[PDB]
Order: sequence, then structure tokens, then C-alpha cells
Amino acid sequence: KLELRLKSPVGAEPAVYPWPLPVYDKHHDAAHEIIETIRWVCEEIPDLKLAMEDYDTKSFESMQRLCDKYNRAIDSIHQLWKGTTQPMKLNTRPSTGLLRHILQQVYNHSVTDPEKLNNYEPFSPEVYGETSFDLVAQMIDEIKMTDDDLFVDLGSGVGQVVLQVAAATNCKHHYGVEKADIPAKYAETMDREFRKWMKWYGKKHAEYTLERGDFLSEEWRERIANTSVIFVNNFAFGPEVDHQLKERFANMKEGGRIVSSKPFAPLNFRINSRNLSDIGTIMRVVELSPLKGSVSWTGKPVSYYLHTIDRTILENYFSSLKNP
Ligand SMILES: Nc1ncnc2c1c(Br)cn2[C@@H]1O[C@H](CSCC[C@H](N)C(=O)O)[C@@H](O)[C@H]1O
Repeated sequence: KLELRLKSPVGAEPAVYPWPLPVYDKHHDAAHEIIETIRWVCEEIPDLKLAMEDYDTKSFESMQRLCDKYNRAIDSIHQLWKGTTQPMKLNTRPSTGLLRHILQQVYNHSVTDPEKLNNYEPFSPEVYGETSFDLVAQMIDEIKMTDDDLFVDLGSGVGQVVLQVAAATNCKHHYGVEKADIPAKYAETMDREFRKWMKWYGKKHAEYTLERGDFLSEEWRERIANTSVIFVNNFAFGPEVDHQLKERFANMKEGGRIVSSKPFAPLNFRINSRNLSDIGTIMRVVELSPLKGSVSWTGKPVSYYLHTIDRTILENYFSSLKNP
């Protein structure tokens, strides 16, 4: 059995690839994953980049040559580290660039038949759609979580939002919960592959768990109440599900935040006597800045919304009713 092997820069088990190298979709294949993996390890380690500084992706010999060259360079670096040279700092977070490649790699090794994710009932709250790496990167940059925070993706799909946030932030725990069998099944493999690849690159992530469950269940009422940052792609959920979610958000703590693809209260909410029980009485809503040149299917640019629990809105309304 012909095989390509890439040694780990930190001495984990080598990544092994069968030949012929498989294709993942029209734009991704294992041959270019190998090449980009070498490239990224070269970014992690300058001396390796230096040692690397005629790739026919369809020729075995030629790809084996690339692999052996990387593998020989990894051995020499490992020897440098037994000398006076300081070994790669371990347990750091991956850069944004590396993380994107890791998630791509993890997805392609896990989501073995992507078409199966489109076998949901259409026009139902089970409609599946993936939030892009770039949006999640923006949210990470703009929300700024600390180790006091708990992060939950409600309806986590195959789990890639949770993996990215877990790789990038120091929340005490990250959760995803997903109800449908197909994506939750894939989420099990995403999880294993993410832990494997992260050890392989020698990078740390914060604690996370991917769960099969229904986030409208009784168990999930208290969990939502105690969550400080909720991510929820509720674009296709519909009004009954969003209403139920509103009822659960009303128990969140001051300063709790929800990032969503459809707003849970209007942006122009003015508290008055008719709307006293509406969820807009206890939260600020703002529209996150669109990322430059990102059109949605509607033609307008992709739109996400940040909600912050803030009951001073309601307290101020009540004091107002005492003072003309
Ligand atoms: N009550 C529930 N309990 C659990 N999951 C649920 C629901 C409901 Br209603 C819908 N969903 C799940 O929400 C996911 C929305 S796509 C966003 C994926 C990822 N977050 C992304 O943003 O890329 C889809 O897998 C539905 O099964």
C-alpha cells in the first residue's frame, strides 16, 4: 500500500495519507492539504521555513519527494532543539491563518459526504447553513471574551463555530448543542479530528464539548440563563422558535450577550406602555459592521446582530414614569 507521511513538528503521530490522494470537493483535495500543511508548519517554525526556502500534485514520486524533504527538515529541527536552540513554544493558540487551515483540514477529514448535510426538511426550523470562518473571526475580535465567560452555539451543526472560538479565546468552557442526527454524528468526528490535528501542530484550545440535544428542553433553560455569550444562527428558525428563545434569554444575567443572524428585538425599540413585557425592554441591539465585499443571497451584505442584556433601559423607563 503506497502512502505519504508527514511527521509532526512536536513529535505526535505522523499524519498518514493513502495514495492516490483523495479529493474532498471541486476546490479541495488531499494533495493541496499536504502542501498547505507543510507551508503552515513552516510559519510555526522559522528554521524549518529556512530549510525549505517541481511539485506535480498528480505524481506520487514528486509528492513523496516533497514529503521526505519536509520530514528530513523536521528531523534536523528536532536535533537543533536537543542543542542550544529553544524548542517551539508549546501550548500557544494558533494564528488566525493557521486556524483557518486547521478547520478546513478537520472539516474535510470529518464531513465525508457534505451533500448529506442538505438532507433536512426545507422551510423548517432544521434548515442547515454554515456561518463563515470570517464572520466568526469578526465576532471573536469584537466581543472579547475572558475566562469568566461561557460560550454556547445554539444549533451548533457540525460544530465548527465552537471549535474556532475554542481555539481563539480563553472562555472557561465552550459548548455546542445540535438536534439533528446527521450533523451531530459528523460533530463527533469533527471533535476527534480537531483534538488530533491540534496536538499534531502543537497548539492549544480552551475546553469545549459538542453535544447532541434540543436547546428548547427543560435542561437547557437554566444552561441558557447561566451562559454569558450565546451564538445562534437563527436565520431559518422562524417566529415560534425565536419566541421560545426570547423566553429563555429573559433569564440571562446583566451584560450577557447574544450574537445572531436575525435580531430578537427591533433596532429602533422605544419602550412604552404597550410593549412593557417585550424582550427589547431588557437588551441593547446593534448590527455588527459588515465585512467588506461580502454579499448575502439577498444581494445586500451578510448581517449579524449583537444583543446585550441591559435592564437599566427598563429601570429608566420606570423612573421616568415618576418624574415629568
Ligand atoms: N431546538 C434545537 N436544538 C438543537 N439544534 C437545533 C434546534 C433547532 Br429549532 C434547530 N437546530 C439546529 O440549528 C442548526 C442551524 S444551522 C447553523 C450551524 C452552525 N451553528 C453555524 O452557524 O455554522 C441546524 O443544524 C439545526 O439542526
